[PDB]
Amino acid sequence: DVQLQESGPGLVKPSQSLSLTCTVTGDSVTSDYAWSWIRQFPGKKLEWMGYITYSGNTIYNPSLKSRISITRDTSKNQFFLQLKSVIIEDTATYYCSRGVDYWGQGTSVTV
Amino acid sequence: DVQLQESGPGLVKPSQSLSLTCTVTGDSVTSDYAWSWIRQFPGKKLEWMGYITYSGNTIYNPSLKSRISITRDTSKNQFFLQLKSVIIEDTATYYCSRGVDYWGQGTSVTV
Amino acid sequence: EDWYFLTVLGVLMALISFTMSFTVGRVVRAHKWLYREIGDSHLLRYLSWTVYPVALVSFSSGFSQSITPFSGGSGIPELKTILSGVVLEDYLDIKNFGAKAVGLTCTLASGSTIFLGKVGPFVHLSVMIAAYLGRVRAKATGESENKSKRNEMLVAGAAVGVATVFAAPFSGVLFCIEVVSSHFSVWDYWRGFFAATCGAFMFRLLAVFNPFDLPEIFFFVALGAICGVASCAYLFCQRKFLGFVKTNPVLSKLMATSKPLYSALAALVLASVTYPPGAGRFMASRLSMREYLDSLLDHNSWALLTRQASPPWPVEPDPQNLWFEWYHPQFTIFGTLAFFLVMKFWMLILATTIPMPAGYFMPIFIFGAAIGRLLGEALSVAFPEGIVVTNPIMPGGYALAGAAAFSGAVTHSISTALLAFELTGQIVHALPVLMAVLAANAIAQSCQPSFYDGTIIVKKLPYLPWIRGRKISSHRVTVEHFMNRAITTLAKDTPQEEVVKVVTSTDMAEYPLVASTESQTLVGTMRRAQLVQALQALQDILAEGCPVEPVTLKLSPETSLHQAHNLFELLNLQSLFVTSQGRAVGFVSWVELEKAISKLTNP
Amino acid sequence: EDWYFLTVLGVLMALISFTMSFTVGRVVRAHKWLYREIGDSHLLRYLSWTVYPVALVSFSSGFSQSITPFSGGSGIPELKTILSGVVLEDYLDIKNFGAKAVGLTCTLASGSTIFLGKVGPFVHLSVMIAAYLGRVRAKATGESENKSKRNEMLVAGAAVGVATVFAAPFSGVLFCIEVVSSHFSVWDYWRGFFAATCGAFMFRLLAVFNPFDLPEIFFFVALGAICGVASCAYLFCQRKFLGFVKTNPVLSKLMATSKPLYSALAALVLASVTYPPGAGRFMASRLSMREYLDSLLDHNSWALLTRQASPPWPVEPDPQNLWFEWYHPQFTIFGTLAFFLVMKFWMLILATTIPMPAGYFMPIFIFGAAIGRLLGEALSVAFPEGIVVTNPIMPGGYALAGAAAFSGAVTHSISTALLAFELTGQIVHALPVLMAVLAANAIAQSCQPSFYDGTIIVKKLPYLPWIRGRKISSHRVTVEHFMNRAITTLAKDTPQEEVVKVVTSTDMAEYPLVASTESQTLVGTMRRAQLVQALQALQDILAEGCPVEPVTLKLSPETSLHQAHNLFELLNLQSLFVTSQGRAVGFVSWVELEKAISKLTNP
Amino acid sequence: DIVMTQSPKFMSTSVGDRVSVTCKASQNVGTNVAWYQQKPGQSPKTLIYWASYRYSGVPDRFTGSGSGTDFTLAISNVQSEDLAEYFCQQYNSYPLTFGSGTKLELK
Amino acid sequence: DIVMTQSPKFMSTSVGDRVSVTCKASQNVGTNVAWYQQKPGQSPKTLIYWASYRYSGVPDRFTGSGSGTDFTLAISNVQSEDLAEYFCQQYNSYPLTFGSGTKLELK
Repeated sequence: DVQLQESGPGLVKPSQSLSLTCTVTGDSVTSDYAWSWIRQFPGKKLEWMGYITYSGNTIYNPSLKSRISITRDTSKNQFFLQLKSVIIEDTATYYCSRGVDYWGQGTSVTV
Repeated sequence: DVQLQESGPGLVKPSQSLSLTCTVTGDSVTSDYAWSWIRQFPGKKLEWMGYITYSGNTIYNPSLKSRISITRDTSKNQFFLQLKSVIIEDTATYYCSRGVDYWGQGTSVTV
Repeated sequence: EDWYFLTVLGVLMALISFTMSFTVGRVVRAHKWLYREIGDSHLLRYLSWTVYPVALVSFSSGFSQSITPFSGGSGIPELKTILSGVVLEDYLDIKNFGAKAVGLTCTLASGSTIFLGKVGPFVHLSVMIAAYLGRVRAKATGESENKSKRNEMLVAGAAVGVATVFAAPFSGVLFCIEVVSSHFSVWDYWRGFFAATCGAFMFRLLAVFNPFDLPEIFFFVALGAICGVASCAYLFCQRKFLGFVKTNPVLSKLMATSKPLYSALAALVLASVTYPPGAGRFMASRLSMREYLDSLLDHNSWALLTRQASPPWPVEPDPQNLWFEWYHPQFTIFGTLAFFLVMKFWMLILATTIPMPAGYFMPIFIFGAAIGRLLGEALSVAFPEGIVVTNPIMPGGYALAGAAAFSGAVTHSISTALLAFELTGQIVHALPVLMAVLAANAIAQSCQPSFYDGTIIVKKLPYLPWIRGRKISSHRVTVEHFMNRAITTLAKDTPQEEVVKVVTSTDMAEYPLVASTESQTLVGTMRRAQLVQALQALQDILAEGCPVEPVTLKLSPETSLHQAHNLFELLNLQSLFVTSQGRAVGFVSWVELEKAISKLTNP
Repeated sequence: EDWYFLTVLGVLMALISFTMSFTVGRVVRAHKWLYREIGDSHLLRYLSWTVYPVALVSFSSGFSQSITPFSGGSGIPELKTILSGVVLEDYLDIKNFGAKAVGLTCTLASGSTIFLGKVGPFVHLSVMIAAYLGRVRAKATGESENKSKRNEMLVAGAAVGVATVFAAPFSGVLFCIEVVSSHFSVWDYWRGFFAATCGAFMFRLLAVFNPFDLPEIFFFVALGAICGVASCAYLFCQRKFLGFVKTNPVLSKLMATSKPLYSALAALVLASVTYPPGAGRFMASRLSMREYLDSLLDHNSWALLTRQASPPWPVEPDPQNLWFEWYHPQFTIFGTLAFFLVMKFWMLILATTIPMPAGYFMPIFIFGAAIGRLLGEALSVAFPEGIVVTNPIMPGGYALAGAAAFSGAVTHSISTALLAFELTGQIVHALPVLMAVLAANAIAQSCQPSFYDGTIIVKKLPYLPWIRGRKISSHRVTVEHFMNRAITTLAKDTPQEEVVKVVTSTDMAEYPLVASTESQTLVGTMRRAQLVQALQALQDILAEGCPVEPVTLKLSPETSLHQAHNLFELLNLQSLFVTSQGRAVGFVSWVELEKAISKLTNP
Repeated sequence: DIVMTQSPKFMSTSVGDRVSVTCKASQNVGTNVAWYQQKPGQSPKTLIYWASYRYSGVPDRFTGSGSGTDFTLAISNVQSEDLAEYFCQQYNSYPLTFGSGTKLELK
Repeated sequence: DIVMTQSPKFMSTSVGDRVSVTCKASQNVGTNVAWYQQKPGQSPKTLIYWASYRYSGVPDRFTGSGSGTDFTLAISNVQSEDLAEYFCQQYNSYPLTFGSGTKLELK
């Protein structure tokens, strides 16, 4: 039973970088899986952000390479986003997931 | 300037075979072209029926092989359909055309 | 009546392939059904797993043993030897046939536990069939066919056999040509092609019954090199192991006692490793031979998939998704692949060793593929996006390349690559794979002999031409050593009674005609039947009118064996006279040459 | 330093292909631009069309003529002859090179009007390059290379050339092997393959610069047969036409007067037919050589399309839709195809005739394709739905098959089929096409000689082996007729002064060693330099210590020429001694053999 | 049969703007696609018989592009007289399939 | 990116009927498609990780089929608790693309 819990600020201003902290309980982040980030717009369309490997090699969505940056702290077993150049269109419900098997509850981000 | 003119009965009863006579003026029916028949439903969706070659080899739409029968009289330069087992769903505006280049004005068939 | 002959063989071969294959399919299916059904308990299941592979193999061994020594366990090497000129009569005899096909079938049924293909045996069978066909022709019409013709026929048969197993006309024949002899004529090739085509046609008839970048290229080359290295490693092991088997008195004695028993034991051992709960999750054990290849060459990139989602272990191997067998949670797919490789290597040699009718190409190919797949996976992991128009890395291609390359290295054959391509369907990336194969060949042909060559060496079969890693004093021997020194001189000066007496005594196929008894110098040759006829109805005889055949070629006593052998092969001769200072000293034929070769082999 | 040599040639060839091809592309493009731009008026346009093809061809002819007789107009046949053993020194000389490449380029530029490919010339060039490479090696290190080695190198070069033009490693080499010689060693093939691979690699590097049914199968077979028939018809015409050209005093005289002029005239004639408004709509004239092939092998089924919609005639041939050129309103597409065929046939022979550096494979292939396409179209018309899972008939496949088959028939080569497949990309329907090709070969090889063979016959080149439709008395001649009857006997009984005198006089490469002056019987051979050395520092000499080389083989005077030739080829020899009753009578070498062959050819 | 999907189903543009109707085929068609114009009541007159080829008498502004599986009818400088339905059809295979087309209004 | 189109966008069925949501991919995916269930408010719980493979703890009635380009989620014996959105996603290539899914109501 792998469990993922997001946390961060709900309200953010545009042109200011946002960061979401996803804590893990059940499995270690150092295991070989696809620790992906995904978001859902208010119109209920899902967009895949990207993921970190066990080693640390980040892989992103080609459309959002410039702005996205994803990192981890192996001591605490967590995931850190640092999404820059924030726009009102980015307003969405974010979802922290381990591959396809388990999805987090997520947090609602507002610009 | 090839010109095609349809003619026939507008009102028909279901389970009774309908027949449309398309007269040609401009080109002969004995020329090597695809003398096709097509119809448009009241919701404006087009369905291709089939065609006769110059020799007489008829080619039909697989979905309507059972009911459709297409023939010609080379003396008058005309096209004869004999669509059998008529249903209320078949109600449509019919179109007699020489391939893709020229389309007839057509007649409205009602069941 | 050459074309007809060619046709007839091919169709027969195709039929055989269809029947045997069908049988294999059915029996295997039945076995599978049994395995699932027998129950949850380990003991019963184990028995089911183990008995089936063992028993069949034992049966095959039994079949092999009782007929004749060269009946079973030999496919290509013997054929090669025959082609080279030294013929083994026991090999081509048809009393063998009935024993061997069944054995082959059994082996096939036994399947991925035993882990052996069908090529060499099939080829042998084809050759035998061809020989049989030839014999009938010889009997029914005309006289006994010339050796050359027979050889050609054999070659054609071999080619057809190779094609049939593959299901690939273009490549199979080429492969046969490459492996089976040193030099080859175009007519032979054509014949082979024709045969292959015929086979294909038959198969078709019997269906109613039923843009890479430079980095990528570089990677492929590297892969090829790796494969070659691996191939080389394998070959040495294989040869050495065989030698050991031949040697060990304990082992040898056991073999002598019971050919079946050893084989059975081997099978049991294989089963013990290859059991699904014991070590089968790691090896991807539970797959058919065809299935394995399919799994290897699957378009999906496995590591990424695994990362995305933990795959389930199905009850039976999923027909759409074969790669699920290669996954384990504790051992990553890479680990599993590694296990399959090393373990396969350990087993493969053993499998090859056991005395039965079995081919060793398919397994090698599979092994090659596995390594390639692994490499591809690694590459994928390295570059998840891929190499920069950013195209993703497809490990299937890599796997294919590996299969082509390793196998080629093993066999000394570039036409493996072609075969691979044919199997795939697409020639779109003809180059990189080919390059890899070439590299492998270069690495392997320079360090070790071919698998077939190695086997031949182990056997100690009479194959005169040079093989790497086999010291032999073939250059030293001359015709003076191995010539038939006893001869029957008939000189123009001799009397008639004497001649008659001689005729009565020897009845040799071709007597030498000499100038005089003192000089012993050749002036031609006389046939025996003709002479007899003349007698019924020597200078005087000649005058009267008996036909002299002139001596078209003359060997010296000081000529090398190698040269003589070449002459025999290439000019397609039956016998040839030896002359020292013009005198009739010797009569050279294949019988003597063969003997010499044997001597050279086996001191 | 064999591998290195192989590599070096291949890369060079690739480079040449790149450069020449590029040039062709550029010039052709320029020509095209000019044609559109010059104007609406017919006269100017006509001039533009006509001048460009004429002038280039004339230039090529000029280049060919001035160097040496065998410089131009010969690709494969000469190579084949050389391989067979009779070497033409003028052919391999590099003074030729500079004249020929340019000519080839010009021909290519001239394009679909002249209607000639680049294969044979390219092959020749490659061979020349190989020879040059060999020569350097011979000079720079060691001694002069053995003939066999040279031959092998030449073969390899040829293979590489064939591959390069194609852009196809697997098939090209095979094709070369099939056409170029009667037999092959596996090593030669390997070398060729390697060369091809190298070429491919080079090409790649130089990119930065830049399920059929049984009825279907039956149809394919029929098509193949038809192609074969057509091929046969062509070949006879071709040969006969060539013969006529050779003969006619008016024609011959004209040729003698001005090689360029005749060629120019031919070009003009070609243009006159091949003009776009005059007869180009009917022939699909206005297309590049590559373009034509593309049009032929287009996935769309033309007749049906035509029926559906009347296609437009664009200003310039549409890059996406090439088939628009094949349509006309008055002549149905079928009619156009027919016109292209017959007209092409009429022209093709003429084109082949003109004296210049030009290949004749590509055109043949195109012709084959056209017929296939036509057949496909016909089939489509017959079965608009298609053959019954009701799959539609794809004429592209048919066209491809035709191309494979007709060409194969012409050339006597099944590897044409392979090449076709390679070109396509897909091996999915390997069988039917192959079958068709085989059928064609059967029909054509039984009725006529190969195109190359025909050409050779026309030439009257010294090629000893048998060709169909060429009566010659080669079996009758024996070694006694063509042996070098004058020899220099050195017998053990002779004095020393005499020997010295002899040495001073002849300096022959290998003197015979004889038992005694009276008997004249061979006991070995002496080398000349060694003898000289000994003299500086015969029985006595021998005792002192000069090395005797024993006579490894001896021909009789009564042996056939054919056998001798075979021996020379296969054992890879340089010279051989003749013995009648043990006596030194003759010294046989290639010089004499060649002479004999020439005599046989040209009474 | 080979389905011709297309988009966007409805459009509303001013006089002078550009419009781009896109058709998508399931299988490979080649370049054998024809575009029509049907004004409500009248017969559907063909516009572009092959992608990038206008019929004689049709304005230059009606441009057509594409090959393989995806095709595009682009109309520049829209007039008041172009209020009509626009169908794409294919004729590589049998039977001939029409897209449902797109009704066009203007502001 | 590889688009996942799907249909039908809305559905309305009674308790006990069958429903079949269909997803179509532009390129070849293989069999690497996962289906979800999102009840409004809650997180999207995965149902079928590979076509024809249910996740542990999920009912037997949720069946999934298909390979290559076309895939189908079939739900038999619909209950009142199945009011939710259903997305298909692929993970053969990168980036991972989700279909827009289909809102489901009941009578």
